[PDB]
Amino acid sequence: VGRRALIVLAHSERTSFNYAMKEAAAAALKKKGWEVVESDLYAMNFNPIISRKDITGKLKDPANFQYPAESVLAYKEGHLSPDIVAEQKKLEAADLVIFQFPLQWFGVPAILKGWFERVFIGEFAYTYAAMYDKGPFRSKKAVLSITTGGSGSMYSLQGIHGDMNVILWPIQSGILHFCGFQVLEPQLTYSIGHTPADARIQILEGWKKRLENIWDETPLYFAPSSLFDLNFQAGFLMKKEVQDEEKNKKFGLSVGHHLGKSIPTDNQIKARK
Amino acid sequence: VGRRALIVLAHSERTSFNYAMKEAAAAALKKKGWEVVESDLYAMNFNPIISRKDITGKLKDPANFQYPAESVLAYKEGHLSPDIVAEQKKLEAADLVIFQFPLQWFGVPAILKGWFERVFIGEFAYTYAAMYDKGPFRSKKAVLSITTGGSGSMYSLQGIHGDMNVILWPIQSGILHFCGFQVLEPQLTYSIGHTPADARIQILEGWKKRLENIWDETPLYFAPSSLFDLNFQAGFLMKKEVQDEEKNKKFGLSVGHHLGKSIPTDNQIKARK
Ligand SMILES: Cc1cc2nc3c(=O)[nH]c(=O)nc-3n(C[C@H](O)[C@H](O)[C@H](O)COP(=O)(O)OP(=O)(O)OC[C@H]3O[C@@H](n4cnc5c(N)ncnc54)[C@H](O)[C@@H]3O)c2cc1C
Ligand SMILES: Cc1cc2nc3c(=O)[nH]c(=O)nc-3n(C[C@H](O)[C@H](O)[C@H](O)COP(=O)(O)OP(=O)(O)OC[C@H]3O[C@@H](n4cnc5c(N)ncnc54)[C@H](O)[C@@H]3O)c2cc1C
Ligand SMILES: CC1=C(C)C(=O)C(C)=C(C)C1=O
Ligand SMILES: CC1=C(C)C(=O)C(C)=C(C)C1=O
Repeated sequence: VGRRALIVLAHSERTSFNYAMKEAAAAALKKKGWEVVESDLYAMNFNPIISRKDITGKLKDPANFQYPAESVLAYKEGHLSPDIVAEQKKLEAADLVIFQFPLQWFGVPAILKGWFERVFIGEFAYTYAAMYDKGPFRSKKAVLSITTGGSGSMYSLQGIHGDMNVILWPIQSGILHFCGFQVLEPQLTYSIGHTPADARIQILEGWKKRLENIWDETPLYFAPSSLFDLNFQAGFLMKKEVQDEEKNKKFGLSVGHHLGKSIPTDNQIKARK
Repeated sequence: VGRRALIVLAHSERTSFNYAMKEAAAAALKKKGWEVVESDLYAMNFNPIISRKDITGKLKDPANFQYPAESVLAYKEGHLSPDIVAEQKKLEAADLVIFQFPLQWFGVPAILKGWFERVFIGEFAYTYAAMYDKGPFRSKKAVLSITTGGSGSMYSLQGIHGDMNVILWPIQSGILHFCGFQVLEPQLTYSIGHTPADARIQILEGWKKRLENIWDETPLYFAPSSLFDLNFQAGFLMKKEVQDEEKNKKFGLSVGHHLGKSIPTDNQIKARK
């Protein structure tokens, strides 16, 4: 099970619904016996820009600086910027990780984007040899709690913005699952700006009720890595056997692995039934 | 046609291939007669975090600060932070805009994400009543020149990362097109770290050759906003006539508007033939 949780909030105002959503989760989770630690990026005045300043010490190749390689070495030798190590320390301790934030330009705030870029250093958060389901955080579970200005109908299949499942994909699969995280259904609260005072209240109430049994929830589906030849030779492509068995299926495996066919309904919003 | 171009670069190293790719474009476009203006976010030491400080003056509602409304007002009244405004002035002048950056966490660098969040202010970049094809930038064209550590096969329909067309969707449709931009085909150069010195030189040459006639290119396909009822009541949903006529189509309209069917091949990578 899980008893330790980290809530990473990306909002500057203490009056926002996002903050309200963060306080409700901490209060709910706490009541159920969890330990709740936070990362109010704004309040921490967190540095979102990856630079050679993230490595406190000597670089292996100062004249030809390559962030990936240097950052991995810095993590390995213990030369990572102190504020980065502090966050990593929180992640290593967390069983459940909540990302509370308002949708901005169809994605996460720049400060949160920068938190991933600086904290999810190779070896620590991922390894080509242990990608996705085999990643470092496979024992962990992440949830995105997002609020939007636009109504849900704008993100439905025929909504002008297009399917939300596509929007969520690059983050839930590309960032979260890539590191091994089991990603639970996203807590989506649309057009929070057009919601009656009384409903907003139930929204907080519903989120708390959900967190009461969040650890026992069924995680979203991602094609298992076993279906792929995880070697550079085969070009990390899906196994021939698997490709053949699938040629007879109506739907694709997921949003990214739609394979040219139909994408399973709410693949990134709802867990299989 | 186009005479002026803006190149937005998001990389810290003057030794990177991105910088090389940025120099290549500047040189090529200049040689064809273009005026080339730059935004080297890192060199400009650009601030990517939206804050109430983006508003130089009084807020309509300091107690309950809401960025969207306050920044739109500040724009209208002329109270946007000078650094933001200077970028907006670069956008209003440019015909072609190139976004040169390395793929980071299946998206754009946080410093660039922050650049969109602070620069793409309501009324300036959007209009709601003038979304997408009817946006403020409809007379301009945007192009993404991306570099990746992962090979192209990792991003193929069978690649372990999944289809690259989904990754580009939230950026090309959600950010650029949403603002009216005509988005040209992305310049995708994969696993640049596993590319021989001789090939790298060709990549640079190929990029320059394309920019010779880039303005004559056929932009990517996005479902026209005419297929939707662009108002609150209707929920910005696709028109019934449109829905029915489409019911008889093998393929969906695009990555976001897949409508539950097959997604047109390379919808976000290749323009219709
Ligand atoms: C740069 C930028 C980009 C954006 N991009 C997009 C996009 O791509 N797509 C999109 O759809 N939207 C977008 N938005 C809009 C954004 O998603 C919404 O403005 C945001 O989610 C609104 O929620 P909030 O919590 O931030 O704050 P608020 O607007 O404050 O709203 C919370 C509401 O709940 C009330 N409230 C606060 N606390 C409580 C409480 N404890 N109990 C009950 N009620 C409470 C408040 O009074 C308020 O009315 C963008 C905004 C910005 C600034
Ligand atoms: C936080 C983070 C997240 C990332 N996330 C992802 C991801 O999601 N997916 C993914 O695939 N990758 C990812 N990457 C990898 C990243 O995309 C690559 O490391 C980057 O694109 C490599 O290109 P570069 O230009 O930055 O720099 P460099 O690695 O320096 O490589 C450029 C190469 O070209 C050479 N070169 C330089 N100038 C010239 C010139 N003028 N002519 C010829 N050769 C030249 C250099 O010597 C070098 O070998 C991530 C990296 C970071 C730091
Ligand atoms: C998100 C959003 C919605 C849904 C609106 O109705 C209006 C008026 C604005 C400005 C806005 O930005
Ligand atoms: C912040 C913001 C901007 C700038 C817009 O252009 C639109 C349409 C929405 C919803 C929004 O919430």
